[PDB]
Amino acid sequence: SLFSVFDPTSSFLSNWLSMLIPLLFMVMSFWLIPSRPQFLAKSVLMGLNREMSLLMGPASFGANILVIALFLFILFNNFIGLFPYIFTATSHLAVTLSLAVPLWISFILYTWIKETTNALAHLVPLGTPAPLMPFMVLMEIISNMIRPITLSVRLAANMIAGHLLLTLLGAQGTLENLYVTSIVVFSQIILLMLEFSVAIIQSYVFMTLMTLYASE
Amino acid sequence: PVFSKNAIESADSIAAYDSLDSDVIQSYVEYSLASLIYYTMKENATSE
Amino acid sequence: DIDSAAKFIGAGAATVGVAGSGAGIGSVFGSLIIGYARNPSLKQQLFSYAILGFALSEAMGLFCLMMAFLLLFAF
Amino acid sequence: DIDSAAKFIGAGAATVGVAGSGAGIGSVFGSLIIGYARNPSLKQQLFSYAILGFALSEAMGLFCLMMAFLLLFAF
Amino acid sequence: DIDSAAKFIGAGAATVGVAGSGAGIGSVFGSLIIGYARNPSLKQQLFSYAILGFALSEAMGLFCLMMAFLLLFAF
Amino acid sequence: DIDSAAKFIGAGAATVGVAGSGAGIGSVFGSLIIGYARNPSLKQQLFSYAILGFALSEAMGLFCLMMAFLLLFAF
Amino acid sequence: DIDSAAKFIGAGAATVGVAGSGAGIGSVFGSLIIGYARNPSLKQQLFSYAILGFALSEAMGLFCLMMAFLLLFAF
Amino acid sequence: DIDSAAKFIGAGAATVGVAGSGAGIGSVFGSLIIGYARNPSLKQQLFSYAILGFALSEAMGLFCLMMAFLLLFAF
Amino acid sequence: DIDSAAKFIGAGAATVGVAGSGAGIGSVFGSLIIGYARNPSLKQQLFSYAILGFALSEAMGLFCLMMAFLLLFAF
Amino acid sequence: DIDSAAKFIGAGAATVGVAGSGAGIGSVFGSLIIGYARNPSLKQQLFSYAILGFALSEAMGLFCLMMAFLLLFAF
Amino acid sequence: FGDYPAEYNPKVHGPYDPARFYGKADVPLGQVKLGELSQWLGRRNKNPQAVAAAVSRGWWRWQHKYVLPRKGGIAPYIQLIVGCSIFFYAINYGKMVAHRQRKYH
Amino acid sequence: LATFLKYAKVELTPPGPADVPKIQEGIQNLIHSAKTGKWKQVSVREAWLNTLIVTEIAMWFFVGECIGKGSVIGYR
Amino acid sequence: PRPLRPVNPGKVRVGFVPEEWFTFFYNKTGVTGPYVLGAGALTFLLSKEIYVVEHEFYTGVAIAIMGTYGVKKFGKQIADYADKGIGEIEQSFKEYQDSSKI
Amino acid sequence: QMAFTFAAPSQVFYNNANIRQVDVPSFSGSFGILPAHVATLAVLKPGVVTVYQEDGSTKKYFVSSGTVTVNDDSSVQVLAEEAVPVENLDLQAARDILSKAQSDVTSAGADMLKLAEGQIAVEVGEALVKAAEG
Amino acid sequence: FAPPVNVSPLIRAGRYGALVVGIVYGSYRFGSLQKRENEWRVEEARRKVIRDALNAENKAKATREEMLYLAKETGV
Repeated sequence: SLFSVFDPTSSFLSNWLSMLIPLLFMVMSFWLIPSRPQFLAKSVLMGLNREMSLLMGPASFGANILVIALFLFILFNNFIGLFPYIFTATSHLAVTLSLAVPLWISFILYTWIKETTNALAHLVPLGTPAPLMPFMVLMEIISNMIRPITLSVRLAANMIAGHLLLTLLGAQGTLENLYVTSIVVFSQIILLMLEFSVAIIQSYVFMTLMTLYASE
Repeated sequence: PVFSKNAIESADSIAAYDSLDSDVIQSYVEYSLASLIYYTMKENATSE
Repeated sequence: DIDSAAKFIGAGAATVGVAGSGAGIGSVFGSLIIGYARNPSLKQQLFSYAILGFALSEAMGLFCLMMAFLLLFAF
Repeated sequence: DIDSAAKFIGAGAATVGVAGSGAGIGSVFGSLIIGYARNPSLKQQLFSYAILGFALSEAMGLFCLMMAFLLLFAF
Repeated sequence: DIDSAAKFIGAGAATVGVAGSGAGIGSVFGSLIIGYARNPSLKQQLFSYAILGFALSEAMGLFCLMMAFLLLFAF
Repeated sequence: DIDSAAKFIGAGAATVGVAGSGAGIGSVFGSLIIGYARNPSLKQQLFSYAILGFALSEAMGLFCLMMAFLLLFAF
Repeated sequence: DIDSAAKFIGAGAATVGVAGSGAGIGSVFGSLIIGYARNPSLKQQLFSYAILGFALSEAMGLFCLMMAFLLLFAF
Repeated sequence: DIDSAAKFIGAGAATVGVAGSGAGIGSVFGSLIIGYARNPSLKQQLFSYAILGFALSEAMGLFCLMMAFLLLFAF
Repeated sequence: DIDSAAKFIGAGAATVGVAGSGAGIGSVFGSLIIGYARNPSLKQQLFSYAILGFALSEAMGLFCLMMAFLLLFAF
Repeated sequence: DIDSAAKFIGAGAATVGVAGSGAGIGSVFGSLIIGYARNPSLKQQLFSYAILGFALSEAMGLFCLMMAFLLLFAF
Repeated sequence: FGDYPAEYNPKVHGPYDPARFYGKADVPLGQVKLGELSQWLGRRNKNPQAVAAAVSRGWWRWQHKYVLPRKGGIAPYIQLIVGCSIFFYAINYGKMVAHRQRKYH
Repeated sequence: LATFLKYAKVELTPPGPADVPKIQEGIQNLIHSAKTGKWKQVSVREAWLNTLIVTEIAMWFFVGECIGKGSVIGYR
Repeated sequence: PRPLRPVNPGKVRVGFVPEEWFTFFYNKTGVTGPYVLGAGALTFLLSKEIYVVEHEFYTGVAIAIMGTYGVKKFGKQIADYADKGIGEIEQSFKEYQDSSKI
Repeated sequence: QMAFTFAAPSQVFYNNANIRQVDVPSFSGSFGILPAHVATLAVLKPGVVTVYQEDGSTKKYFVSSGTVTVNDDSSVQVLAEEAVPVENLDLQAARDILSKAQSDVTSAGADMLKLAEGQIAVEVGEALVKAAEG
Repeated sequence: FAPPVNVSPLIRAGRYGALVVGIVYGSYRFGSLQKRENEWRVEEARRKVIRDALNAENKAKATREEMLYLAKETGV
């Protein structure tokens, strides 16, 4: 029924089991020389760790793994959720808000507690005039306040729109007419390649933005 | 070695060199040839 | 009557959001022309990044068309 | 005939999406001008990319026009 | 009475759509200025490309104006 | 008075088309600044092209303004 | 009674045509920055065009705002 | 039921706001093409900021798409 | 009743015009990034132009948001 | 009950202003790609200008988004 | 909590193989002659810790068969996708049945 | 796929007409296994399989029901 | 006994189905036994509409086509990249042992 | 930390000297050079080169024309024909040169060669006046 | 693959017996439910006519009242 993908109230075993899916798809290491999937997963993680270390800095020892785990959580829910009957956890705004709000609070509160006057000088972007200074302060306060909203919305609303556009094409895929079915399947192949790329891009966007907010 | 404009524009590494039109490369090889001839003239005069 | 009529206005006003897809596609492929003219040896890698920009612009425009079709039929 | 009236407003609102095709075409051929100015020894591939960009931008504009006619007469 | 009112509203909303054609024409002619500045020996081929870009953008703008006049009079 | 009512609304919608002329003129004169900065030895010739871009870009917006008068004192 | 409603909606719709003027002003001053960075020797000539460009990027925009009063109190 | 009809018109009018995100994404990936073709030694690092340029602009357009659900499944 | 309702409609339609101020601000500060990357020794003088662009760009927004509240209450 | 309905229409038309913030953010970060392609050693101050410029442009869009919660609830 | 199970003896059983059951040698369910199947079911305890241990032993047997070998393929990942899609269809049994195409069938 | 067609000819063919007295001797042996034993002496792997096989016979019955009713999805 | 690492994983027919499922029936139903059991199962699910052909079946079909095309096009390249890395690691460990002996 | 070589037929100014930044006036516009700037080439114009030494000292050199070569290893080789320090300039001779250049432009008439000579001398006169005043 | 195996005659006999039973049961049930569907369509035609007449009258009156209310709101 169009929106029936986004109904977690399914049965006695609800659709919240879509969050235990990343425990199944995480590589387990037994032998000393790794297998193909373990080596591929470790190579991707090492590559992203090297990319995020440039933006992090030396005073962010905990940000090596705290953003990588968030990247894998978002990536697995976005990627394995696009398979047909699997519920997509990050489509809902609750899960994305649950990921974005606590780390943003852990950035804002810790920066205010640790360096207060440095943050107040950081409000002025080093050259703006004093009459525009209160406006820049208000701009900085508002822009920091809508940071976790613009992460949760950008992940949840994008995943919802990405699966509703597939559901609209699926509902028009009649089985009696083979021509319409072949058009629907070909257009869904184009759309699903776009959705897989958008899924990985949006997880990388969240990792990059959490790293930038952690360092700043 | 001395290379002309066409021998430089057709090179493999010249695609890595930015802001290159025909006029810039033409002017560059004209002055680079003049500088190389000057350097060879000074060394030849000292050697002679 | 009234609810059925205004769904046409909602769908037509949501159709304007594919103008941004048309502008984004034009900017991507125009700059691909500039990128190719600057460095023709990388035309295989320039075209690969321009396809990504075309895909993301298409993604925004199709999202607007999805909302247009949603208001037109799904309610 | 209020529903037909709302269809006409929806079609008029759906025809603005060709503006994005108009801007994308301008960007493609404006950047074709700059690209041919910089590297006039590759104008066949530049015109190939300009044709591809113009075709994709005009395809988005015709998609907006198709939605402007689909809710007008068909549905 | 309501139908003629909705035709007026749709005609206005369709005549919005020549905005992106105006922007594309502005981008084409500005980029013609830049391309002729960086290479004044090709002022005849670039002007032809500028004419082609402006003709296609004004074609999209006239398509919006055509849809405006069709919704105002034809249906 | 719904006919004159939607005449006012349709005219107000048709006056959005001046925005595209405003952005087109800004892009023409922006590129005139850059094209003068790169090759200032042909400036008046560049200036003539800028006038021609203005002679098109404002004209497109004026056509939308003309449609506002056609929705106010002609139909 | 609905004429006041028509004037309010028409002025509200007519007040979007200055967005394009704002984008043109932003493009002119952006390209003034670039053209001054490239060739800072002709600063008093670049400003001599940019303000002229700014006037022509706003003369159309205020015309839309002129309609936002002409639809509102004059007609 | 004027409330549900104007909620459909409101959601349709708010869905135009994703066009700016589509244009911004296209300009980001277009200037990514230019930046990679000019300095291909930083192909990853430019691409990282290009991905960052894909993020924040999209965070504006999908914000309008949030209202496209807020007026329907929240209000 | 209808007058206050249409004042809400006109104020909502007038608040679109701050989009053009937002785009002009983005073009000004983007080209400030470009211009500073060529002559960083001009990092004050370019920034003065960038502030001047913002001091005009948001002024267009300061017209349109004003043309919301003046339409919402005063007019 | 037309008052609440027109508040919904005004809120929908107010949400269109976030598009221009999205386009301004795209221009800022696209130009960050171009500026970083020519002077990577300045990138931190270049990055700071983006974090300046985007923080202005997005703020203008949020002002329109603030009207989506100001013309909807308080007015 | 992480520790080896109490039946594991590193001086007797060699290195730790988590897919192996180190307890007393009970008859596997495959070769039970079904006349003693109720006795076999009563012999195995139904504690949740033992159930989680049997699930973990089975999951490590599957890891050892399809993932832990060096030149492993994408067959284990397709098995996970199909197994998750079937399970999530059985979870949404009502949500898909209530939108059938035929009536009687 | 030709070998699959070969196996279909070998294995998906109706039984021989001369084995009817034989299979009844088998069927009564199942009756002899329905009263005395020969099923509580069955390894669960084998028992699993015997059930599995039978499910295949019942699925052939539903395939035949699809043949008799024409279309597959429902009774049209 | 000590655990051993086989070079090749378990045998798989039809992309993902294990080969032990197909060879389990060979005592009774031959080679087309399991295949006709799966065919009868799919026909029975689509007959009684236990498996309802919804808007997600065509998503699953498009995923299956994309997955088959992507795996057949990039499986050799990705397996070669991974086995190159594992060989480099094992070579580095062997070089360490030889250098320690020297 | 940029290897900035600045030589001429008359003098050699820097030879692989580590320089923070160089402001080159080129034919493609006056652009600045930092470490790992870009691999471009450039053609000099009559103008002022500003050199930022590692101690923070700023020096200026008028260049008539030459070649600028920024390589991949952050090495810059500006090679003018007649590069002088800007402190060794004459403002009055610059104004006389510019005035004589404008006189030659006026008196060129239909002579395109002398017209080009007058235009070039006008550019040099303007650059010399701006450098002496600057 | 492996060499082919002839199936057990009891398995083949039961499988094709179930196939035949399926064909005749599908024919019988389809013939049975066809009359039931025809009777359901017969009564649903009258139910559709009554529902269509009542709903169209109610929709027309509600549309008239709604248009009168909106004309009252707009003042035209």
